[PDB]
Amino acid sequence: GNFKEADDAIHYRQSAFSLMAHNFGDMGAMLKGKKPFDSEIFTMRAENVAALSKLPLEGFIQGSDLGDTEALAKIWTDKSDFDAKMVSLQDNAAALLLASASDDKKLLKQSFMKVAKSCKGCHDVYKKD
Amino acid sequence: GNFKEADDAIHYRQSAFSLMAHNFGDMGAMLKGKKPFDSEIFTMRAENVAALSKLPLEGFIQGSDLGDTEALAKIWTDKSDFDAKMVSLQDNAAALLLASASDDKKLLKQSFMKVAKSCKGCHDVYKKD
Ligand code: HEC
Ligand code: HEC
Repeated sequence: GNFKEADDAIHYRQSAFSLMAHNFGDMGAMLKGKKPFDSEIFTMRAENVAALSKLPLEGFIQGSDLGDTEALAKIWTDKSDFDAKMVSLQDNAAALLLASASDDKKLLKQSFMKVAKSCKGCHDVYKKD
Repeated sequence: GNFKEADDAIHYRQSAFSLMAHNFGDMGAMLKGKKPFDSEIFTMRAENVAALSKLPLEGFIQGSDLGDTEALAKIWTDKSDFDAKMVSLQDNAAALLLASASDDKKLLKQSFMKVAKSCKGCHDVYKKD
């Protein structure tokens, strides 16, 4: 495989998510009024999350459920469904990036939330309590 | 104000570099003959590197030279030149992604090395030996 050890695959997927959470939260902060809204920065954040959302799936190689991971082994008993959720995260991220082109705020908030729903949705099922 | 703590920016940039190295190295492996060349996979790897290359600069905030980092203190004293090199990496990584559209290996190899020199060039000056 691409990764020399499972720890390399675990580290890879964790970094992809961590970089994605940093960029996603900055959009949330702008939407929730915590910091000023900047369209250019918002679209940059959208670009980042979309590109980042394409990385972590590769990290979920088989046999990487043990060790320092928050991934539940149920990911690989239902890998078909897990991949589907990840593909949806990408589609929802791609939609958010398109919305960031327009300055309709109610369109930005809802397309943002459809992504947030992906984050929470997959975590509830496949990430340790 | 994006990062609550200095440790968060250090982790952010370190993760970006890590994910870029994984994808960039797979391009070298195909170009250098370690693994077979796949045009489609090459372009995906190029896409990842181009997007990943736009992330780490944000991480180099003030006061983040202390702690568990490989960044030298000279980066901030020479921040103008450091930013220019990073923006150059972004430009070169974007150039590599454009090359992957071409089927010319002599261009693919050449554009890959212009990115490779960006990595080595900045490490020699701005990363602890
Ligand atoms: C399933 C298809 C997921 C989607 C969609 C998102 N995430 Fe997730 N995330 C998932 C797993 C299986 C894990 C565990 C990784 C491990 O091996 O530990 C995670 C982890 C995270 C983390 C923690 C990463 C770390 O620092 O160790 C974060 C911060 C995170 N995920 C954020 C995140 C966001 C912001 C998402 C939407 C924008 C998102 N994830 C989607 C599974 C899945
Ligand atoms: C400066 C302008 C850089 C360019 C261009 C590239 N890298 Fe770099 N890299 C740089 C610094 C200052 C650091 C240290 C960051 C820290 O706070 O510790 C790094 C680190 C890396 C790492 C290690 C990441 C980790 O696991 O901690 C890797 C794997 C890495 N850099 C790779 C890399 C590649 C492949 C580059 C070109 C494609 C590249 N870097 C460019 C500074 C700079």
